[PDB]
Amino acid sequence: KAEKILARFNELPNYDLKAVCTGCFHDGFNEVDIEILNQLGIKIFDNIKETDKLNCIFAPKILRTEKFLKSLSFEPLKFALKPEFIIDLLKQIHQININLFDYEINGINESIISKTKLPTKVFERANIRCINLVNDIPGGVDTIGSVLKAHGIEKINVLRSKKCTFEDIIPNDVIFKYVLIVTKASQVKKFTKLINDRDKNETILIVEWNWCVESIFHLNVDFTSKKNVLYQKK
Amino acid sequence: KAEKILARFNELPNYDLKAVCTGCFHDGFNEVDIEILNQLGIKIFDNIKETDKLNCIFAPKILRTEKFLKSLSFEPLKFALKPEFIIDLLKQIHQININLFDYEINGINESIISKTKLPTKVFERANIRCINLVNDIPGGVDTIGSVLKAHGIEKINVLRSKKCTFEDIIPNDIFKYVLIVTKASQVKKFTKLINDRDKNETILIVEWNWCVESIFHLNVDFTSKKNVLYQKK
Amino acid sequence: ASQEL
Amino acid sequence: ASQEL
Repeated sequence: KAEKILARFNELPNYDLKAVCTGCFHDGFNEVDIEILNQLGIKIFDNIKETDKLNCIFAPKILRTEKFLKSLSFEPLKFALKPEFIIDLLKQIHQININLFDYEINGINESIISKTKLPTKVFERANIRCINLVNDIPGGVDTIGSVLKAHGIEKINVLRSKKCTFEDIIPNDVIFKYVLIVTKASQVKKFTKLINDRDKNETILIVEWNWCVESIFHLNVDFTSKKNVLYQKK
Repeated sequence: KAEKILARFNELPNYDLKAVCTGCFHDGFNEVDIEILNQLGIKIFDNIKETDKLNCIFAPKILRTEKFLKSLSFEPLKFALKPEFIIDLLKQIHQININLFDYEINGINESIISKTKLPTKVFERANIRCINLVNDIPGGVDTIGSVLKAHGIEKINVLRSKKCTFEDIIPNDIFKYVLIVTKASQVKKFTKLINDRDKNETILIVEWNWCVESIFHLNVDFTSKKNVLYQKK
Repeated sequence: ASQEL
Repeated sequence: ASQEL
């Protein structure tokens, strides 16, 4: 059936896209439209799985979704495309000349895309390996945890803020000895006191989630930035 | 000592390579050079051992070496890289940003690399389990045998071309008889023996190049006629 | 719909 | 050197 639609073409391009969409196409498209895409070397997965080797993300703009943030740890990310690509493509299909250059997500340039080829992840580069995350983090620890691990964090230790003792805090073993992601000033005070009582001479970094989000969008941890840093002892 | 050179780096990538080189680096680089490599999660082996779980091959181009052919049965092969990778990397070390994508060997695409994840070997998929191999095969039976076994052949029966009888020929326990031969004289001898003693049975006789091209595509194309000297099916 | 963080 | 087959 799709084949009939595509019979009318002399030759089909192979876009070679393994994508997820975020902020778009939240189910699929009709079955014809989907079978066409695969014939054109475009495959769209529901969720991100490390062994499908995604290389593309469709999104209307830079977004703070789990999918968008994770797309920045593709190996590599090759294309970050507006949904208009698929739209224009199917419009034409229903010779094929839609191109991969007229549809860049504004703000995601080559310099950032190219960092996904680096042999390291952004937090791995920053020597942030094991962190502590407060249980009341917006988005919930499972998601935020999954994003952070996608970006080179190996251990995510969740802290019930109200309850936790110093012994619950894990060190960042790979440099900051203690790294914590927090929500409240009420938590900064508790944690600095605990650590400073028990491990006075050691270093501490306490940041907001937004600090991680900015690092991911830039694929760089900027340690000279005081934006989103709540406390540091170095 | 390599630490000193590597001290000046804030953080070191872990390339997680277990490799052999063929057509390049034919023993090594200096002791510091290799020490650096290990610190970067790159380990280079002399020979291929099945339980080292190699995942990488460095080579300038697709080659017909034993090592190259055998890399196509790594479990899986993850990287087939030009030596320029080790070179540009060591050059940079003497932050580290050398990537594993800018050094692909021509012709070794993802579709091929990913066939090495299959739960079968190329000849096993093809139902070529036991074969007969003429003793005058270029490269020698030992090596060619080792390549074929790495690729799913369970039994290699070497046949003394000139002197062998039908009883020496083993069946492929689908082609009942599979032989890899060198010359036309050999085709005629073997087809005659088998047709006299087991007339109604099937036979496949190919050249070494039939196996090589099967390996390079990780697929036995039974519709191909190239390198097939005789078939009765 | 997908949660933005 | 390595035998090319």
